[PDB]
Amino acid sequence: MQNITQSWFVQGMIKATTDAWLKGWDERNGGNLTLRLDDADIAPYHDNFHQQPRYIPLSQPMPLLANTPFIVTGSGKFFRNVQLDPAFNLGIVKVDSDGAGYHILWGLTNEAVPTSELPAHFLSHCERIKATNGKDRVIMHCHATNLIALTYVLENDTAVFTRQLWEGSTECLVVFPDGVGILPWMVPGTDAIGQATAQEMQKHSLVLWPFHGVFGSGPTLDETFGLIDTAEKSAQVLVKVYSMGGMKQTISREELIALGKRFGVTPLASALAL
Amino acid sequence: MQNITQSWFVQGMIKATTDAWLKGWDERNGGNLTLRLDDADIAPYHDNFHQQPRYIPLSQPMPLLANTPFIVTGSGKFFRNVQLDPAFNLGIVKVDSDGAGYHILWGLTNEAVPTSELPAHFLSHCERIKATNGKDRVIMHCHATNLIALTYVLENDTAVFTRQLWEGSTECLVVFPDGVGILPWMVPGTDAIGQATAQEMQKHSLVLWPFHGVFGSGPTLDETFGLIDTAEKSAQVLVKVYSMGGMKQTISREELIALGKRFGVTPLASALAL
Amino acid sequence: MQNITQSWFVQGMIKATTDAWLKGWDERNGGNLTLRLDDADIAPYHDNFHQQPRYIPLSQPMPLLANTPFIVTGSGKFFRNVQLDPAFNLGIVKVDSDGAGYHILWGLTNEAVPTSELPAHFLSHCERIKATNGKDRVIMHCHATNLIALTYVLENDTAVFTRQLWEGSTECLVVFPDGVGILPWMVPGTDAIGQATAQEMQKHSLVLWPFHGVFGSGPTLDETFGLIDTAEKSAQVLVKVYSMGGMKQTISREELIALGKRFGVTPLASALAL
Amino acid sequence: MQNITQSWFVQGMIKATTDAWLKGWDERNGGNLTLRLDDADIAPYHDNFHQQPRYIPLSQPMPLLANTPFIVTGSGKFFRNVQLDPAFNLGIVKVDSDGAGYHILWGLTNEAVPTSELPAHFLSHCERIKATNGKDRVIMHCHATNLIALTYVLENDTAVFTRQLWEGSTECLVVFPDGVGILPWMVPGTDAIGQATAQEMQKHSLVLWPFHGVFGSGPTLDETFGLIDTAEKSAQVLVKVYSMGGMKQTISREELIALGKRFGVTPLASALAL
Ligand SMILES: [Zn+2]
Ligand SMILES: [Zn+2]
Ligand SMILES: [Zn+2]
Ligand SMILES: [Zn+2]
Repeated sequence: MQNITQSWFVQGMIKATTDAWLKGWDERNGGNLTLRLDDADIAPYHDNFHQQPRYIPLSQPMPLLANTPFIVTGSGKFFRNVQLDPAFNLGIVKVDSDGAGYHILWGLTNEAVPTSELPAHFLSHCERIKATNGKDRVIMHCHATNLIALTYVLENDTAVFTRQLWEGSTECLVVFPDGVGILPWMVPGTDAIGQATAQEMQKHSLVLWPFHGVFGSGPTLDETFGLIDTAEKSAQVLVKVYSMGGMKQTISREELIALGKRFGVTPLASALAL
Repeated sequence: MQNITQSWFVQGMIKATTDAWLKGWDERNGGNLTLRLDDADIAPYHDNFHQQPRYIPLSQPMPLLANTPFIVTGSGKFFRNVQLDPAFNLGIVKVDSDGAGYHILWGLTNEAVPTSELPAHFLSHCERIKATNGKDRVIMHCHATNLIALTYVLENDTAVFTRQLWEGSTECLVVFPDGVGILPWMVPGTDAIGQATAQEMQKHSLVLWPFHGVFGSGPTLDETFGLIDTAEKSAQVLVKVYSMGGMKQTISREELIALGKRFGVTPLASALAL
Repeated sequence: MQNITQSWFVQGMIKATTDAWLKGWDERNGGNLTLRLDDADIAPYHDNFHQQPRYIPLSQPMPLLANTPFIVTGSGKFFRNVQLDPAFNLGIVKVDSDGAGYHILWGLTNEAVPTSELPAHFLSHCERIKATNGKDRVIMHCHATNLIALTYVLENDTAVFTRQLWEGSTECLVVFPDGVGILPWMVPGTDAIGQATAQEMQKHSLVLWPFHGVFGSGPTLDETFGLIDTAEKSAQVLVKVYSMGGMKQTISREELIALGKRFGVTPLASALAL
Repeated sequence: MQNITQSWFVQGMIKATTDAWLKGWDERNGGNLTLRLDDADIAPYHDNFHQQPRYIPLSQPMPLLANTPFIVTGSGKFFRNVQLDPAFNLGIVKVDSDGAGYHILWGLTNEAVPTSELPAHFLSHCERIKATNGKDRVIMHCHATNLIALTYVLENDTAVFTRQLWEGSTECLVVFPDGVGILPWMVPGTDAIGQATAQEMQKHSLVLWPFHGVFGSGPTLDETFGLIDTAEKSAQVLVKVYSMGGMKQTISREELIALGKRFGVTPLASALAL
């Protein structure tokens, strides 16, 4: 068997974190990324697992995740470095049969631990599993520059923020018809911010943390990365437009309605009504 | 002989899509690219073709393209990934003898299909073939960031937009003397927007889709990429200038006239008249 | 024994300088970087040392640095070229037993000398050694674009500047709770600016040189680079926000206090009091 | 003997053009670069020369360049492509004994010719040879984005423009104490614009072409690239500052005078007097 570092999921984690680094979204240890796998993905690589996997409790019981393996970024690790030493910067964890904690099956070497935003990640996976009938498998957080800047100048309201982001690139309503949930500012690395994010994830695939960054959910690494890249691209356009004095013209409600009809998506009602 | 992946046209498609990705013009699956080939280009590579080429109808009859091969980007495919798996992200199609449809001779694996903007592409090829006596061979669409931003702040008028872009870098009048056609906002992925784009291509090598992006035409991948890159560079300069309060001075009509005379190009009259 | 160019410390210097070059922080010979080593790091590579190591006096006696080796960037050398020829662009120097000067043991070929900001570097090492009980080992200077821009539009005051940078990305208060010291503009390459920077390093891990750039200190190359990248990322966000007409909402004092208490850090009092 | 493509000068031309491409300064065929060589540089590589070197006249006699070889970028060639095929995109030319014309000894394949800005280049080399006692060997033109943007908003005046660029990064007065000469807009690719540039090069190492770009001169590729990168970095800072409402504070005349004193340079009097 090829080494686990050559697997699609390890290579995918390297590509996504490295790409995010090059985008300027992941200074220092900013950002974190978790991908839900199946047993069948990791089973063939069992020979590469730790001889005595470390056990760490979860922040709270998560029985929906019982027996579920994930590949995750490590706490304090730099996205820039993942490509240089995957086992030091990433790991595979498997939640136990009670959903009480997990074993570190591979990686997170040298006493590394999973991201300190694990509550936000795993609680959000739970809500997205329920919301998408098990389709979504990735939660990604990064410090997307223009989205962050917009949280200082736009009303921090789901409808307003969704509507502006839809306007800032035509594809946006098709890529995120459910819109972008916006939380109040909250203290990072807490179960509060984690659960608040998970609750927003019931209704949206994107959640903004004002003055901080973004969370996205999707079925694959590429589709989740691309979801965030789309919102951030729209944000980039908007920052330019606002810097030039604002919109002289823009995508109208009628045009958004026609767009939704053509692509068979139902646009978030509150954002459309503006 | 050598694999078709090493051919000039597959390598060229990889270079253009990868470069556009690095420019930040092609988030997610944004953008599409088609290059018209000759039979002689692809004939040596017949052993790399699909054993049983799939047939797909065109959106409408295109008899001018009868028997014509193209290399195209696939629908939903990411420009970022083309370099990683050319056959998964690109395909070679050959239009049948009636211009009714095409066979997928190579690539577009796992049941992929050509870009959903194929009407805009192939109808534009038809009009550019007629306009340039068969010299043009490429249609490129991307989400050129600054060009998109300008569509929210400048009058969406061909004369006005052309004139500002000529002003934003001296070379522009020489690179696109016919100017930049601007459509109204339209629903993507329709034959209406495809047909409207092709009409504009009768008179211009560049066409803007407000709040969305750009289409360019040219004889080679590099010339078409360079055409868009030139307009987008000018847009980048303009966004900076407008953000700094606007033009204190600029390229004058007299200077544009002298420039056109020196390089033997006839500047779009409506843009010059402003 | 492998060549010293393959050592962890030469490779680390290459990574940091190359990464900073890619960030746009190190045009021409802008920036300088020094890393304090142990004798045991360089001892195995003694065969690579110059046959007759050149002696250069220090600008002033630095007895705390007696017998201490450093790897340093050379004066006038381009960060862009470090990866191409480490020995031409970097050097290993060892301070003599009375802290009066150093020998150039390796590199700085063709009569190159250490950075002309050596006083700023070595005097800051001395103060950081005292301040951190020997934990800090790196001093990094670069021309961080957005931090530079902010020095023309924000009050050049430690409290004000620190508070804005904390506001521009949530993590900042946790990454630099001691804040950012701001000096007046001073003539580069002098012991005055070096000594002034070192004094500020008694109280902060980041120091700004108005209309010029930044200095950072940390235990490792990555930690120091990451410190600067965090401050510069916040600056980038702030430049966008200010360009869009300023902060409509932002991180509050209350929130900053809550953040400090969650992460067990004491925020700089003066910046918190604003 | 190795292929001439592996020579220091071909490799140098690849590095400079590729780096300028990555900076966003050389869309399409924007920019041009010429490096003066010695006979001894190219003599070893005669087997790589063309069977029958093409002769092309110079635009006017340049006796100072009699018998002088250069490596040059080709007309209409893309900086982006120089790394992919040096011979297609670059050429080695040797000026004849009269200074009346040159032979294309290597490269510029498929009937390519030297840059259409050859008058600006070769006339500028002549003036810089005289101005520097033969030290300068490189003339570089590129479309430096922020410098271009500033020409729409700052007075296009040597003193004013020099003074702002000095203010926008502390090092600038030391890197270009003679300042930046600003021409009026002129028609590209003419001996008029070429000689006007060469005359400005008598007094300055940087010359600006409003609404177009920059020319720089220096002893080596790196020093000339670095000169331009420094001015463009300052321009980048200024564009941010001006976009944020302008300078609240800046480098003073007193400070510029002190800087010039320290580094033994004589600042351009007109720029200092402002
Ligand atoms: Zn975060
Ligand atoms: Zn599109
Ligand atoms: Zn400096
Ligand atoms: Zn030019």
